[PDB]
Parts: sequence; structure tokens; C-alpha cells
Amino acid sequence: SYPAIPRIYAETTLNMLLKRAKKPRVHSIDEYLKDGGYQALEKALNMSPEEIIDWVDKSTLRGGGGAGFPTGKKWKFAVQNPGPRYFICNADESEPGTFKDRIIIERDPHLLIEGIIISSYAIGANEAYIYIRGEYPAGYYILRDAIEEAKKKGFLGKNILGSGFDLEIYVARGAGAYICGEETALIESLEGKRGHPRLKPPYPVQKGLWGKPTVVNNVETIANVPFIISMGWEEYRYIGPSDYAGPKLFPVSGKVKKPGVYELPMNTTLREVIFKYAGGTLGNKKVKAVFSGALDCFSSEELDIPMDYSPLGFGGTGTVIVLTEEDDIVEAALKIAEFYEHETCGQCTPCRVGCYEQANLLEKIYKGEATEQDWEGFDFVNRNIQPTSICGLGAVAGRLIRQTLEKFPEEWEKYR
Amino acid sequence: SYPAIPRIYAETTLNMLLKRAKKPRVHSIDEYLKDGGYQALEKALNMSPEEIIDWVDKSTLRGGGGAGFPTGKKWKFAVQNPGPRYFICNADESEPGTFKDRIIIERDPHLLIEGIIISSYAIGANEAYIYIRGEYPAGYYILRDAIEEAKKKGFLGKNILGSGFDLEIYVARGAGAYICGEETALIESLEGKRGHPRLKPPYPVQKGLWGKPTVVNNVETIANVPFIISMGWEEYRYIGPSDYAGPKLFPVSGKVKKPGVYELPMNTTLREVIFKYAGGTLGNKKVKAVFSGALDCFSSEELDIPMDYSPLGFGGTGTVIVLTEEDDIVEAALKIAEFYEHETCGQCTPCRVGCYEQANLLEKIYKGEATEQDWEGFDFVNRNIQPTSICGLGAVAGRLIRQTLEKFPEEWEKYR
Amino acid sequence: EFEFPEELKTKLQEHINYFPKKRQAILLCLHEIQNYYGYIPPESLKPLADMLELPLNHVEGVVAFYDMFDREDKAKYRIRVCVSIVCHLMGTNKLLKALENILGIKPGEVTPDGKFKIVPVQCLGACSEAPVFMVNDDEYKFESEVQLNEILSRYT
Amino acid sequence: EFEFPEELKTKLQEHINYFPKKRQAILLCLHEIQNYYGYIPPESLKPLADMLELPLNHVEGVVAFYDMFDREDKAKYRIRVCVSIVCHLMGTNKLLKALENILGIKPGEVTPDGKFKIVPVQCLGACSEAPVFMVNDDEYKFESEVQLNEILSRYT
Ligand SMILES: NC(=O)c1ccc[n+]([C@@H]2O[C@H](COP(=O)([O-])OP(=O)(O)OC[C@H]3O[C@@H](n4cnc5c(N)ncnc54)[C@H](O)[C@@H]3O)[C@@H](O)[C@H]2O)c1
Ligand SMILES: NC(=O)c1ccc[n+]([C@@H]2O[C@H](COP(=O)([O-])OP(=O)(O)OC[C@H]3O[C@@H](n4cnc5c(N)ncnc54)[C@H](O)[C@@H]3O)[C@@H](O)[C@H]2O)c1
Ligand SMILES: Cc1cc2c(cc1C)N(C[C@H](O)[C@H](O)[C@H](O)COP(=O)(O)O)c1[nH]c(=O)[nH]c(=O)c1N2
Ligand SMILES: Cc1cc2c(cc1C)N(C[C@H](O)[C@H](O)[C@H](O)COP(=O)(O)O)c1[nH]c(=O)[nH]c(=O)c1N2
Ligand code: SF4
Ligand code: SF4
Ligand code: FES
Ligand code: FES
Ligand SMILES: [Cl-]
Ligand SMILES: [Cl-]
Ligand SMILES: [Cl-]
Ligand SMILES: [Cl-]
Ligand SMILES: [Cl-]
Ligand SMILES: [Cl-]
Ligand code: NA
Ligand code: NA
Ligand code: NA
Ligand code: NA
Ligand code: NA
Ligand code: NA
Ligand code: NA
Ligand code: NA
Ligand code: NA
Repeated sequence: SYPAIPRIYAETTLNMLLKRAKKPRVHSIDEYLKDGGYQALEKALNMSPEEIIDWVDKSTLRGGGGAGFPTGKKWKFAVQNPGPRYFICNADESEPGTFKDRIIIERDPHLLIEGIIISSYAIGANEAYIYIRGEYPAGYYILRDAIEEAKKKGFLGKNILGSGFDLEIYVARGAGAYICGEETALIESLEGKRGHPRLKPPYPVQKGLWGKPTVVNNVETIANVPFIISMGWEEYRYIGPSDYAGPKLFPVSGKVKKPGVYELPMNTTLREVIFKYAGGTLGNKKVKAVFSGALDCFSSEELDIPMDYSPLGFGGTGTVIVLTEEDDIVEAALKIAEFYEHETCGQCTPCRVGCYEQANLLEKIYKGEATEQDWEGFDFVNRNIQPTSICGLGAVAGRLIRQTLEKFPEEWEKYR
Repeated sequence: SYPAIPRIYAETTLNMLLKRAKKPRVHSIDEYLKDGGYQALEKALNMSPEEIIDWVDKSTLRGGGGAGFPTGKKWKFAVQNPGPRYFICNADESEPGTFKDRIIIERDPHLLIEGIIISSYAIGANEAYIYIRGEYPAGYYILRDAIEEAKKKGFLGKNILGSGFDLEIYVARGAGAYICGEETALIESLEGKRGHPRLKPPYPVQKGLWGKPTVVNNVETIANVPFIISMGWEEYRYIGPSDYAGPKLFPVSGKVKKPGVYELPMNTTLREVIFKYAGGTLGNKKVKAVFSGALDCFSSEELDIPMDYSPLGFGGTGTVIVLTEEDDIVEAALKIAEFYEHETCGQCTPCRVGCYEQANLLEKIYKGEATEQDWEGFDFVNRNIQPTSICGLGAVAGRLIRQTLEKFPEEWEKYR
Repeated sequence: EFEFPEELKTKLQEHINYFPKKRQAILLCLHEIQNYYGYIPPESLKPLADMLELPLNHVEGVVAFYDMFDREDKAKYRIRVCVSIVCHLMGTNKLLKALENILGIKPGEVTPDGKFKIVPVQCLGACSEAPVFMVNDDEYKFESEVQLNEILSRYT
Repeated sequence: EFEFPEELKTKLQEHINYFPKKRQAILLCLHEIQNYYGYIPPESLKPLADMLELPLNHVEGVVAFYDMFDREDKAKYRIRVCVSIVCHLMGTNKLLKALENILGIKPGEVTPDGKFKIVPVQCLGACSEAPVFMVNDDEYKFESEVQLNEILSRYT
């Protein structure tokens, strides 16, 4: 018996990541096994680590955490360094509009656990972590129970299936900080400290948990790994375009008829996501903007872009927040500003003061209480959050808002 | 996009069954949820099955299919028999004058669906059926869609809301036979056969679908169940008189100003239905008779009867077909005879030949071509349809016509 | 020698997979067959039986039992006219007359073009909107000749 | 002095024994303490620090850092209301207004009886079901006041 969870709508054309998670309920190990689950693992343990890395490499799998970094390449880097090595599943998912990872955690936990075990074997890690945000209490309890189920069936512990490979997966809970999703702050938090990002380089694969080689991957990323081993990398690469192959999840929210998570190939356009899959807009109103979480803002002139990791592509986590023609862009930008205000960790001075002043001045503008200096000040700070920043929050906290400024000048100009 | 449906007027003094179905359009799951929909289900799943049966029992809820059988008591019979068990919603509605069930199906499908889930749970049924007449295609598509909406919101499927209770609702369509609304013929039809009633006993609750305990309930009956759980049985029983409590639907047609479906308490009199609610008669002409579907004929001297299931009461489905002073009763009797002629299934000899002969001889009488023998023959067959009959069609096929002979002798004597 | 078109075979197969047992899909399949061809072709019955895993005899008796199915007259549109008590009281005859004036046919008959067939039916469960008729799945109250003519013009 | 009741001390020990190093258990321990008391008691940090073998300062820094932990206000039920962009756009204000109608309080406030506290939070990762709220660990979509009132009645 688990805490109540809203039943997020989920739809797939590929029937992989969402083969079970398209149904809004916990799938336990018997159901997973009946569907051929844990067979990829068995096949993995009959292969060398190096070979597993090679398949994942050739699959073109990229990170589903937002940066789209090649997964196989990440692993190769870790294994160049002396052990012991650690594996970490990043389930902090706290970006606005992003709710793709939780339906895997909550509905198909064994797909993730299987992925963690294969991934851990591939990089020689005998100890793995799931770090799950504290606002996912049900996911936590569900994962804990699924791990036990896996233990009882001999998929975890010492000498898994006679292979000689040992693994325990520990589940850690966050406690309210967006920043703990940043991989170095994640690790700090796992070490029992505050969530303060560290300067990269070193990257985790060189120095991470207790200073040792560490691979951090996103929940979605890891959930692809059982499929790659199962189908082979060639069959995997047929899904979608050859360069950006395989399933990708798209959490779609806001002014669409069918908000939810869509499993789609990456040659899908943004227009297709909204109109073909998500059922079009509420009230059949015109699209005004799409917010890619709190990262980017696309105008209605940018809907014919692919949902891939190309230069002209949507990229990111695939998060699609739709705003229509009546929605005030300044009001929406204020909400993005308020978010970064609440989540700067404060180690870097321009980020600390910039995120705060961006929100505080934008609120003045919004309420019509802004002096001329407040306006000029707002412009300035928006452009000056980034300098000296040691992590990506500082580098992007002004990005989306700047984009609204450039793409909707007429609506901003009206706030004078 | 559904098939065209006439916009049947609906009016309520109670605001329960017709709370939404008073507006002639489909109400999808979002509107249903806004009105507190599916919260009764959630409360139901935190009660035991036995508790739910007690509540339905204590509500005084009776069947709205026409026989007024106590619903609680029906359920109690089923659950004393070993499982597995089946739940059936009877949406065959094909009695002349009767169009009360369709407005629930077509306008507020989730009220019915919610009812089906709670009732199935109460009797331990993991598989339920809606059997809807073939001449209601819109209701069919509307139900299919609504069931999908419920699945997506997690109200159907396996382990509903973490309760451990599984349910699928299948929707079957009839194909032209009034007899398939008889509960045992309905079951025969669901099994993929001709609609031939079975000898009772056994009743379905002992032996029904695939020979297993089966509860058949009428649409309107099932639609009451969410209210009973939501209000509790005590509060529900405050509606109307305490012996025949709760809402009832009355489809009114013929020579009234405001024909349509009325949601009313059962202490309402027949005269109130026609004059207080249905706007009185077309042309303020005197009431001649009321046909209770094809079952009973009430004269102008019987309008002050309660619309309840007392011995002196209207009873039935609540169908009120009004004829006024200029309407020829023999002509109307002919139409009723023709109905039974077309719908006897012919398994039983007196029903087979009797239904045909009643209509055939009455036609001759109407057209002024009846011999003395035809007259005496018509009287005799009218009184001799029922012997050996194994279902209620043969039991009543002479009933209304007999009543017109007794209550309107002057008009019949005109034809002789 | 008789095979269903693939786009129809698929639909039939969907119905058969829908219920826990195949034979429960029989009336849905038949509806689909009639929807597709404009009637039940006799030669369709043999292979429907196979797919249902039923004797042909079972299937034939089912078709004959259920009044909605029609093995004789192909028609693109079926005008179902209620001939029961309430509609008869409120003007079935006026509706039948209007249909004859517009289309040139009476109950039981089919227009020369195979477009329209009038089917007399019992009560359609819409008695408060009497007199009632359907055009395939669509259902209407008859108001007048001119109103009926407009409605019929929508079926091409 | 302050000392944890035995049934809580046991659970803190289970968390501390779960990870390879004691200090990794800090956040689970603090979630546990908050679950037990309805808040983080200031006087609980000292003995927790000894069990973690960490300085008191380190523990205090952590509590202040992580937004979920509250050291000011006891409450039996925490109603976490999302105030980020998607919930705001789809009707956070309607949820808050409904909350004020039923409970008589606004974000940041506790009811007199110490039963409900409303905590505005950032995106909860259920944006498709906006507007979102939690009642302790239970998470829901807000539909209407009548729906909300029914849900809240479940917490005694
Ligand atoms: N899913 C969510 O809830 C969520 C929340 C906030 C932000 N994000 C995303 O986070 C992204 C920023 O993440 P980031 O700063 O970690 O990105 P990054 O580009 O710095 O690194 C991405 C990944 O690649 C690895 N990497 C990169 N270069 C490497 C190298 N030379 N050697 C070894 N490893 C290397 C990093 O260690 C990391 O694991 C944004 O694009 C945003 O979309 C997601
Ligand atoms: N709504 C319509 O379109 C429509 C059409 C035709 C007929 N009807 C109605 O059908 C009615 C007759 O139906 P019927 O023959 O099912 O009535 P019935 O009295 O024989 O049965 C009523 C219900 O109670 C159950 N029941 C009765 N005695 C039982 C017992 N001893 N143990 C267990 N269960 C028992 C039956 O199984 C059935 O479900 C008529 O009054 C007529 O109004 C309605
Ligand atoms: C502020 C901030 C917040 C987050 C991140 C970044 C930054 C800058 N990242 C990305 C994270 O650091 C890292 O790139 C990924 O977890 C690596 O996994 P993949 O390569 O995507 O599999 C991130 N990733 C993830 O998996 N879940 C999350 O919740 C977040 N949150
Ligand atoms: C010929 C004939 C035709 C019908 C029926 C009976 C007979 C004799 N019955 C009544 C049916 O057998 C049964 O009593 C009810 O369906 C049981 O449900 P309730 O107890 O009324 O909810 C019936 N009931 C119903 O709900 N819809 C219908 O269309 C019909 N049709
Ligand atoms: S950029 Fe901002 S969030 Fe990132 S480490 Fe510096 S102060 Fe913290
Ligand atoms: S009484 Fe008439 S309708 Fe009923 S089973 Fe016998 S023949 Fe058929
Ligand atoms: S009598 Fe014609 S629809 Fe009922
Ligand atoms: S914006 Fe509220 S849950 Fe995401
Ligand atoms: Cl193998
Ligand atoms: Cl209202
Ligand atoms: Cl055969
Ligand atoms: Cl006539
Ligand atoms: Cl006829
Ligand atoms: Cl100390
Ligand atoms: Na979920
Ligand atoms: Na967190
Ligand atoms: Na790295
Ligand atoms: Na970055
Ligand atoms: Na009407
Ligand atoms: Na209707
Ligand atoms: Na029927
Ligand atoms: Na039969
Ligand atoms: Na019964």
C-alpha cells in the first residue's frame, strides 16, 4: 500500500520504456518476469563489461537528464580510471514541467533496477545509488520494495546468478533542493552534506563519490539499457533517425488537450508532439510559446524543429509546456524568475544576487511599481547571472527570460 | 463526433441522476470529476463488499428495469453462491414509451460506469458487461470512449487505486430483439446465441453467464449506487417516502405539452406527472388513458395513484404515455398487439401462436372485417397467451389489451 | 472462393479479441459486415463462422433471429421508421407520406439507385420526440416534409 | 535533556545502519524526525548529531539548507501547494482560494488546532495534473472546492 499518486496519462508508439508504464499502476516482479524481464541482465552477465559499453556506445544512447551526453562515452571514461567505481541513478527530477522519470519509477521499477544492474556491471561498480527527490515519497517506497523483490529472486546481492558480480543498490531521498539534481551537488548530498556543486573538471567519472570514479546517469537513460542488450544495438538504432536513435520521453503540459508523457522517436517535430499526439490546444487557441522546462522559450515560428539533440533541435529533457495566445508572457517569465530565486545555492556571487534581483525587479515591473532604474537594472542583472558560476543553474537562469525579451518585445514594451 | 441524437427534454426536482443529464450533451470525465465524480468509488473501496450491500439494502433501492425488485436483496442472493461472479448492466431499453436510460448513457456515462464499478466490487465480480441495444449506436460509442477515459484515470483495470480489486467492463450490442432485454435471453445473447429466455429458477444470481452467479441490473438502478455511497444510506432514504425512497425517472410521452424525462420522488402522483410537471395535455384536452409502456392501461379515474411500487401504485418503469379524449383506444390496442406479435421468440406455443393471433384478429376487428368467430377467437386468445410461458412477455402480452376491454367497453362495442 | 477485404478482416479480428471468448463477438462482427457491404452477404457467413470457431448453422440462425440484419436488400442508407404506439399517435403516417413524396418508396422498398431503404421498426426509445426515424446511426424527430428533405440531402 | 522515544530511536538506527557510512543517513533521519513530531525540534539535532558522529554545526547547516524541513511550526498535515509555472497557469490561485474557504488559512499559515499547514512549494513533478498539491505524502490534482473538501475530510 503506497501514498496516493495522480494518474498521469502516458502514450507510446514504440512500446518500450512505457510498455508497462503506459498503465498507471505498480508492476511487480512476477509481471515483469512474465514479460521477459531480467533476461537482458542474464545475457549481460554472459558478456564482458567492455562489450556492454561497446553496444551502449553503438546504440547512440544519449543522456535523458537534459544535456544529451553520449552514455557509452561517459562509461568508457570512468573505466579508464582505477577502481573502486560507483554508479548513481539520478532521480531528482525537479525541473518545471518535467515528470517523465517518475512514471518509470512508480509503474515499472524493475526496468530501472535491471538497467542499474547492467550499467553497474559494465563499469565495475559493486555499489549503486538511487537519489530520489523527497517530494516523490511513493516512488521511494515502491523502489525500496522492488529492490527487495529483486534480492529475493537473486538479481541483487553477492555472486549474482553465479557470475561472481556483487551489487547492492541503496536508495537515498532528497529534501527539497532543485540543486541536488546537479550531479556534483547530488554526490555531496549522498555524502551527507549540503547540496553545493563542485567545479567540473574534475567530472564525476574521474572524481565523484568519496573522490572515486563515478557515473551519474538519469532514470530515463538507464531504462534504455535493458532494451539495448535485449534487442542488440542494431535493432535499437532502427528506432527513429540513425544519428539520434531510440525512444525518448516527452512530458507535455499546459494548454494541451491530452497532457501526459509521450514515448516517441526523435524525428518527431514539436508541432507533431502538440497537435498529433497531445491532441492540440485547449480551446483550439493558437500556440504562443513553448517553455522547455525553465531552460528555453520557443515561439510559434519554431514548431517545425526535430525533438532531437541536433543544433536546430529541441533537445533538453523533451519538456513541452504549451502557452496559448491569451497567456501573459511577462507573468510566465516572472514564474521562471521566481523558480531560480528559490533554488540558487548561493556559492557564486553573481548567481546568488542575480537570481534574487531578477525575480525581485521583475515582480516590480509586473505589478507596475518599477522605476526607470529598476527596468535598466533588471536588463543588466538578467545578462549577468552567469559570470564566475560553477554550475549550469547560474549559466541558464537568465536564458529563457532573455528569449522572451527577444521574441515578444511588443508585450514587454507594454509594461512601461 | 457521435451520431445525431434527438435532444430529449429532461427536468429534475432532486438534482441527482439528472444533475448533468438535464443538459443534452456528453459530459466527459473532467466535468464529472469537477462535480465530485469517482469520490464515491474511492469511499466504496475503503469499505468491505458486505458493507456496501448493507447500504444498498438499507437505501430501499429497487430495480428501475420495471419489476422493482429490491436491489440489496438481489446482491445478497448472488454472494451466497461461490464465485467467480459476473455483473451485467442491462441497457436494452426497448419497452414502448421508455427512453429514461438512454439520457444517462448518452449524457452522463461516468455516473453509470461509477455505479458499475462499485456494484461489481460489492459482489466480487472482476468482469462486467454493458449490453446496449443495437438501435442506440451513439450510446455505444459514448460508453466505449468513457470507459477508455476511466481506464486512463485508473478507475478501471487491475489493482484499482491500490485496492487489489480488478475490473474490466465490456460493451456488447444487441441487434433488434426486444426479448434480449429479458435477463436470461440477454445472457444467452452475451454468450453469442439467439435471445431465448431460460426457465427460472434458477435465477441468474444462482446460475447466469457461463452458469456462474450473475447479477443483472438496469441502467437507472446502477446510476443510484454512487449517491447511496456518497450520501450514505440514511441521507438517501430521506428523499421521497421512507418506504419507496430515492429518485425515480419518469419518461413521459404522447399528448403532453412538455414530453421528456422527469426525475421525481415516488410520492408524486400520476396526475402531478402529467399536469404539474409535463405541462398538462396538448390542447387542454381531457385525459382518456395512460399506457404504462406495453404493460398497463390506466383510465382517467386512476390518476391520483402514487408513482411507487405499492400494490395500488403505478409501478413499472414509470413510463407515462398519455392518450386524450379523441384518441381511439382500439387503434392503440392494435399497436400494442402488433408489438408483441413482432417480439415473441416463439419457444412457447401459447405465446407463439397467441401473440400472432391476437394481433391478426384485432386487425380484422379494427378494419371491420371480423366474423363472429374472429371476435370470440380474439377474446379467447387474449386470455390464453400466458399458459406454459417461461418469461414475462407471454405473461403480459394480453394484459394491457384486457384492461382496455374492461375499462373502455363502449369503444370496443362500437367496433362490434 | 470468398475472402473478406483486409480492411474489414482486421476490424472483425479486433471484435473477436475484445471479449474473453471469441463467440461473444458474433453480433459486433455482423454489424461490421453489414456496415461494410450494405447487407449481410450469405457467402460471408461461412468464413465468419470459422473465425468465431462456431458451426455455420449457429451463425445462420443468429442472422435470421436478429431483425437489424438483412440478407436480401443491399442499401447504402437505411431509413428506420418507428411504427409503434407513440410515434403512430404523433404522426408516423405523415412521415411515411413525406418519405414517399421525396423518395418514391414505401416501407420494405429500396430506391432504384440502391441508396435508400425504408425499414419499419418497433419503438426506438425516443418517444418524446415522436415521430422518430433513423438514417443509419443518426436519429431524428420528423417535423415536416421540407425539414425531412433537408436532412435527407445530407446523405450523398 | 532531550532524548528520542525508543520506537523512534530504533528507526533512526535502521537508517544509520543502511548506508555504508553513518553520515549518509542524515536526510532519512531528519525526514523520520519530522514525520514523528510534525516538525524538526531544535533540541533533537544534538542527539542526532551524536548518532551520526557529526558536529552539531554540520547538522544545523543541513536542516537550514533543505526546504522540506520545518523548525518553526508543528503541523499534523502539510498541504504542499505547487506555485511554479504550470500549476500557476492552470489555476493554483483557485486551489488556494478554495483552501482559504475550507480551512480559513493562506500559504505559510497553520490552522489554530495545529492540524493543517499550507506550504507553497516549487514544481512537484506532476505538471500534467496541474494544479497539484500534497497532503503529507499523498498527492492529488485539484478539480474543485467540493472535490477538495471531500479529500481533506479524509484526514482526521
Ligand atoms: N531532469 C531534470 O529534472 C532536470 C533538472 C534541471 C536541469 N536539467 C538539465 O541539466 C542540464 C545541465 O546538466 P550538466 O550541467 O550536468 O551538463 P553537462 O553538459 O555539464 O554534463 C552532462 C553530463 O555529461 C558529463 N560530461 C560532460 N563532458 C564530459 C567530459 N569531458 N568527460 C566526462 N564526462 C563529461 C557530465 O559529467 C554529465 O554527467 C540542462 O541541460 C538541463 O536540461 C534536468
Ligand atoms: N425497461 C424496458 O425497456 C423494459 C422492457 C420490457 C420489460 N420491462 C419490465 O420487465 C418486467 C418483468 O421483468 P422480470 O420478468 O425480470 O421480472 P421478475 O419479477 O421475474 O424479476 C425481477 C428481478 O428480480 C430477480 N428475482 C425475482 N425473484 C427472485 C428470486 N426468488 N430470487 C432471486 N432473484 C429473484 C430476477 O432475477 C430479476 O432480476 C416488467 O415489469 C416490465 O416493466 C422493461
Ligand atoms: C541545476 C541542475 C539540475 C539538474 C541537472 C543539472 C543541473 C545543472 N541534471 C543534469 C545532471 O547534472 C547530469 O547531467 C545528469 O544526471 C547525467 O545523466 P545523463 O547523462 O543525462 O544520463 C539533472 N539530471 C537528472 O537526471 N535529473 C535531475 O533532476 C537533474 N537536475
Ligand atoms: C420481455 C422483457 C424485456 C425486458 C425485461 C423483462 C422482460 C420480461 N427487463 C427486466 C429484466 O428481465 C430484469 O428484471 C431487470 O433487468 C433487472 O434489473 P433491475 O432489478 O430492474 O435493476 C428489462 N430490464 C431492463 O433493465 N431493460 C430492458 O430493456 C428490459 N427488457
Ligand atoms: S551557479 Fe548558482 S546554483 Fe550553481 S554552484 Fe554557483 S551559486 Fe550554486
Ligand atoms: S413467453 Fe414468449 S417470449 Fe417468453 S420465452 Fe416463451 S415464447 Fe419466448
Ligand atoms: S414509440 Fe416510436 S420511439 Fe417509442
Ligand atoms: S508546475 Fe506544478 S507540478 Fe510542475
Ligand atoms: Cl546469454
Ligand atoms: Cl446545477
Ligand atoms: Cl461447419
Ligand atoms: Cl392507420
Ligand atoms: Cl410493420
Ligand atoms: Cl559538536
Ligand atoms: Na505515476
Ligand atoms: Na531534491
Ligand atoms: Na561524467
Ligand atoms: Na552545464
Ligand atoms: Na422531449
Ligand atoms: Na440522449
Ligand atoms: Na435488443
Ligand atoms: Na439461446
Ligand atoms: Na436475479
